[PDB]
Amino acid sequence: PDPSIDEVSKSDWDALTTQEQDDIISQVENLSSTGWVNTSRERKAEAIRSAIAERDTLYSGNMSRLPTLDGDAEYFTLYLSAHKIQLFEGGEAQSESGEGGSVSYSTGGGGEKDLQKTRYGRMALEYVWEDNSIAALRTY
Amino acid sequence: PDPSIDEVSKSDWDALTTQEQDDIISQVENLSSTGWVNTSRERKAEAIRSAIAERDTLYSGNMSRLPTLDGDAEYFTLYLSAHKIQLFEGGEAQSESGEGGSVSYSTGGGGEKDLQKTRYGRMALEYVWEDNSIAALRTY
Amino acid sequence: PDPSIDEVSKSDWDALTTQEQDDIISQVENLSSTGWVNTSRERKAEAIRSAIAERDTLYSGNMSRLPTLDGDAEYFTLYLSAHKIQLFEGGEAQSESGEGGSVSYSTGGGGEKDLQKTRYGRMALEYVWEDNSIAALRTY
Amino acid sequence: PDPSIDEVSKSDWDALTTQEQDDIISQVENLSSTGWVNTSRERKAEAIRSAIAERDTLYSGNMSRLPTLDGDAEYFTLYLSAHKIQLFEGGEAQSESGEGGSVSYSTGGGGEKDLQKTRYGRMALEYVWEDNSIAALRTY
Amino acid sequence: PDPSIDEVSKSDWDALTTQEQDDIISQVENLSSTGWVNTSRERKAEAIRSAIAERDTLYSGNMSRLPTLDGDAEYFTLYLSAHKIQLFEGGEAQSESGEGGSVSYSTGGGGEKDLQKTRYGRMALEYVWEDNSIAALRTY
Amino acid sequence: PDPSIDEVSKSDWDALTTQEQDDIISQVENLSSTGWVNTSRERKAEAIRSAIAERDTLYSGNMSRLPTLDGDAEYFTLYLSAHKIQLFEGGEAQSESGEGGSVSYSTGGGGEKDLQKTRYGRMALEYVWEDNSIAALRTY
Amino acid sequence: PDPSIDEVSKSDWDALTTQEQDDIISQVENLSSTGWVNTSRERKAEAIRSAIAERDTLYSGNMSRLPTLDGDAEYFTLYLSAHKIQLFEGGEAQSESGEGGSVSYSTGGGGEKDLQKTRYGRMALEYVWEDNSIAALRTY
Amino acid sequence: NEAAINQAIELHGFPQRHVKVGKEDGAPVRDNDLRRVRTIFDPRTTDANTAYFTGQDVDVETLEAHNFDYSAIHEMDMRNLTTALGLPLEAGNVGADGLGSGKPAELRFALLK
Ligand SMILES: [Mg+2]
Repeated sequence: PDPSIDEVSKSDWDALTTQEQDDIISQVENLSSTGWVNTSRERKAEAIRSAIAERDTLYSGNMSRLPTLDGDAEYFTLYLSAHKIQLFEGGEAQSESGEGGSVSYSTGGGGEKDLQKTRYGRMALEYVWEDNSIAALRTY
Repeated sequence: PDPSIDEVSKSDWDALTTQEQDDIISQVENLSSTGWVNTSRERKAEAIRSAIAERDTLYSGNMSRLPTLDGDAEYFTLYLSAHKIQLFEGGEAQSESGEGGSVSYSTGGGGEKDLQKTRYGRMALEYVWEDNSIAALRTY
Repeated sequence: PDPSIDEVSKSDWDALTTQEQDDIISQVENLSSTGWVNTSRERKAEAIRSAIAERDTLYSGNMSRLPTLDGDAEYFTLYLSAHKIQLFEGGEAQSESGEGGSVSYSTGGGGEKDLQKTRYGRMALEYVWEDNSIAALRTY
Repeated sequence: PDPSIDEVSKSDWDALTTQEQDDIISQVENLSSTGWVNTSRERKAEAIRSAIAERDTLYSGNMSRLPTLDGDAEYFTLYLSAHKIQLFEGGEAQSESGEGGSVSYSTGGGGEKDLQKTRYGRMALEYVWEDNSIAALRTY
Repeated sequence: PDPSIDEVSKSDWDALTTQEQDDIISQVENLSSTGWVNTSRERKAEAIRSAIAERDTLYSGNMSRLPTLDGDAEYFTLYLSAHKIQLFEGGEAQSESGEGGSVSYSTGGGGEKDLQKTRYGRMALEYVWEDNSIAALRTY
Repeated sequence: PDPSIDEVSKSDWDALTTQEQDDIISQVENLSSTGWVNTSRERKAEAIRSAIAERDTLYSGNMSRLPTLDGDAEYFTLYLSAHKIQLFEGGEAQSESGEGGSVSYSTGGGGEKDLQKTRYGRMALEYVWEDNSIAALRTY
Repeated sequence: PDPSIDEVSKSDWDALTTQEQDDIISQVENLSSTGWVNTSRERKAEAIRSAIAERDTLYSGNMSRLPTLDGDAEYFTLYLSAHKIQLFEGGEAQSESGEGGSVSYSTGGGGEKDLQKTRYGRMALEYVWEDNSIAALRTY
Repeated sequence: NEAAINQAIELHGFPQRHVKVGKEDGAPVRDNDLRRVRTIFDPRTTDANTAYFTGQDVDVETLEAHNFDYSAIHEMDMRNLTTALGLPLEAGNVGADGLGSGKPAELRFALLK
C-alpha cells in the first residue's frame, strides 16, 4: 500500500481516503484463504484501526534501550489486524462439519492470554519478544 | 463518533442525544461479525453505560504513578462493552450446531475471572496491565 | 529460482518481476502435495513477503558470534513461507472426513508457540537453534 | 545410484542429469510401500534437495572430534528425504478409514521436535546421536 | 542362506547374486505371518541393505571392551530388517477392521525412540544392551 | 521330543532331520489353543531357531556365579519360541470381534520391553530372574 | 489322583500311564466351570508338565530356612496348571459379548508380572510368599 | 606453582557478575540485544551504591570467588624450596607449630650452624 500500515497512526488512519484504507484492508484480507468475505468492510476497518491504536499504545517504547516491537512493524500490525478480525468472526475454529464433509485443526487450545488464542496472535507475539519483560534500568 | 466513548463518563452518556448514543452503539456493533443484531438497542446501551461506569471506577487511578489504563481508552471501553454484550447474549459460544452444519471454537475454557471468560474481555485485559498489582509507595 | 529466496530481502521482493516472484512461489508450492492450489497467488505472495521480512527481522543477527540462522537460508525461508500459507489455510489439519473416507494425522497440538504449531514451522525451528538463547558477551 | 546421495551436495544435486536425479528419487521411493506415487516428481526432488542441504548445514561438523553424523550418510540422507516427503503429504497418518475397511497405527504422537514427528525422522535421529550435545573443548 | 546376513556388509550385499539376495529376503519374510507379500522385492532389498548398513555403523564397536552387538548378529540383522519393512508398510497396526471382523493389538504405544516403535525393533533392542551406555576407560 | 529343545543349539537345529524339527514344532504349538495353524511351518521353524539362538546368546552365562537361566531350560526355550510366533502373527490381541460375537482380554498393555509385550514372554521372564542385574565380582 | 500332582516331578509325569495323567488332567479341569473343553488333551498335558517343571525349578528351595512353597503343594501346582491353560486360551477374558447377551469381569488389568495376569496365577502367588524376598544368611 | 597461584587468584580469587537475560523457555536474546544490557550493567561505570530496576526476565547472577587454600600451597612450596636449598623453613617467611620451641628448635638451628 502507498501509505503502509506501519507509517499510519490512529489519527492518520482516520485521515486516509477510502481507497488508501481499502488498499490496507485488501492487504489484511491476504492473511486468510477465505479473506473473511462475509464480514463487512466497516468491521475490517475497526479491526485495523484498533490494531494500529493497540500497536502504538501497548507495543511501543523500549526495554533495556531495545525497541519493544523488534519484528517488522508492517507485518506485526497486519497479524494484529488479522487476529482481531478472527475474534470478530467468533474465534478460531477448532472443528468444522456439514453437508460437504468435516475437518479438525490442531490448535491445542493454547494459553490463557489474548494473543495466544488465535494463529495470527501467535504469529504477532514473535514480533514483540513473546510479551516477555526484558527491561532494565540503573541509577546514575 | 463525534463525542468519543473515552471522552464520555456515565453522567455524560445519560446527557447524549439518541443519535450520539446510537453512533457509539454502532461502533461497538463493529466488534462482532453478527453485530448482535437480535439483541435490543436498550441492552446495548446498558452494556456501554456499564462499561463506561466500570472503566471510571475499576480501571482508573495509578500504580507506581503509571496510569492503570495503559492502553488506548477508546478501544478499552469498546472491548469492555463488547464483553458485556456477549455476556448478555449468554456466554461465549464454544460449539454451535443445526440444520446448516456445525462448528467448535478454540476457547480453551480459560481462567476463572470475569474478563478472562470472553474473547473481548481477554483483549480488554491487555489494556489494564492484565489486572496485575504494580503499585508502589514510599514513606517521607 | 534465478534470484533465490535467500538472496532476496523485502525491498528486493517488491522489485522482482511477476515471473521471478512466480518462480519462487512455484518453489514454495513444492512443499505440499496439494500445493495449496485453492489459495490465490496473492495469499502466497503475502506469505513469502512476510516470511522474507520475518527472516530479516526476527531470525537475523548473532549469538556468541554464531549466526542465528545456522541452517540453509533458502530452505529456512521456504519452510517459513509454507508455515504461513498453512496458517492462512486455517491451520494444520488433524482430522479430515467426507464422502470418500477419513484420515487423522499424528500431530498432538505441539507446543504453544507460533512455529511449533505446523509441520513446516517445526522444520523451520531446527534451522534457528530451535529458538534457544545461546548468546554471550564479555566486558573489556 | 551411480552418484550416491551421500556423495552429492546441494550444488551437485542441481548439476545432476535428470536420469541420475530420478535414480536417487527411485531409491527414496523404496522407503515407502506406497512410494508416494500420487506426489509429483518435483515434490520428491524438493524433499531430496532440502534433505541434502539440511544434512550439510544442520548435521555436519563435530562433537568432541566425533563426526556429528555417526551413522551411514547415504541412509541418513534417504530417511531425511522420506521424512520430508511424508510431511509434504500432510502428517504421518495415525488412522485411515473408508469403503474398504479401517486401520489405526501405533505412533503415540511422538515428542514435539521435527524429526520425532514421523517414523522416517525417528530413524534419521539414530544416525545423528539422537540430537544430543556431546561436544567438548579445552583451553591451551 | 549360503552367505548369511551377518557375514554380509553393505558392499557385500551389493555384490551378491539375485538368488543370494532373494534367499536372505526369503529369510526376513519368515518374521511375519503375512510375509509383507504386497510390498515389492525392492522395498525388501532396501530394508535389508539399510539394516546391514545400520548394524555396521550404529551397532558396531565396543563398550567397556564388551561387543556392542551382544546378541546373535544374524537374528539382530533380521529383526532390524523386519523393523524397517514394517515402517515401510506404515506403522505397526494397533487396530484393524472391515467386512470380515475387527481386532486390536496390545502395543501400548510404547516409548519415543525408533526401535521401541515396532515389535521387531523391541526384539532387536535386547541384542544391543537395550541402547544403554556401559562404556568405560582409564587414563594410563 | 527325542532331542529336546534345551539339548539343541542353533547349529544343532540346522542339523536335525525334518521329523526331529517337526516334533519340536509340534511341542511349541501346544502352547496355544489355536496352535497358530494359519501360520506356515517355516515361520515356526524361524521362531524356534531364533529362540534357540537368543537363549544361547542373551540368556546364557552367570550372575554372581548363579546361572542366568535359573528356570527349566526346555520350557524357557518353548515360551521364548511361542513369544516369537505370537509377534510374527502381529502381536498379542487385546480385543476380537465379528459375525460370531466379541471378546476383550485383560492384557493391561504391560511395560515397554520385548518380553513384557506378550503372555509367553511374561512367562519366559520368570525363568531368567525377570531380567534383573544380580551379578557381582571381587578383586583378589 | 492315585499319584498326586505334588508327588510327581517332570520325569515322573512322563513316566505316568495315560490314565494317571488323565486323572490329574481331570482334576485341573475342575478349576474352571467351562473345564476348557475346546482345548486338546495335549494342551492340558503341556500346561501340567510345564507347571510341574516350573514348580520344581522356580518355586523350590528355601528363604531364611523357610520353604519357598509355603502353601499346599498340590493346589499350588493345580493353580499354576490352570494359569497356563488360561494363557493358552488367549488371556483372561475381561469382556464377552454375542447373540445371547454380554458380561464384563472385574479383573482391573492387575500388575505387570506373569502370575498377576490371571485369577489362577493370583491364587498361586499366595502359596509362594507372593514372590517376596524373605531370604537371609549369616557368616560364621 | 607460584605462576599457577597468580593466575588462579586472577580468575577465581574475585567474584564476577553474570547477568542472564530473557525468560527461560522464552524469546531468544541476540548479541546486539546483550550489548545494550552490557551498557546498563557495565562494572567500568557502576559504583558501590548503584541500584537496579528490571522486569522479571533479567537476572543478576554472580560467580562467587571459589575458595581454595593458596596459603597452604605457598607454605608447601616454600617448605619444598627452603629444605631443598638447605635453609630452615623460617627463612622463607613461613613457620610451623611446636618447631619454634624447646629441643625441636635447638636441633634445626644446630643443623643450620
Ligand atoms: Mg519465538
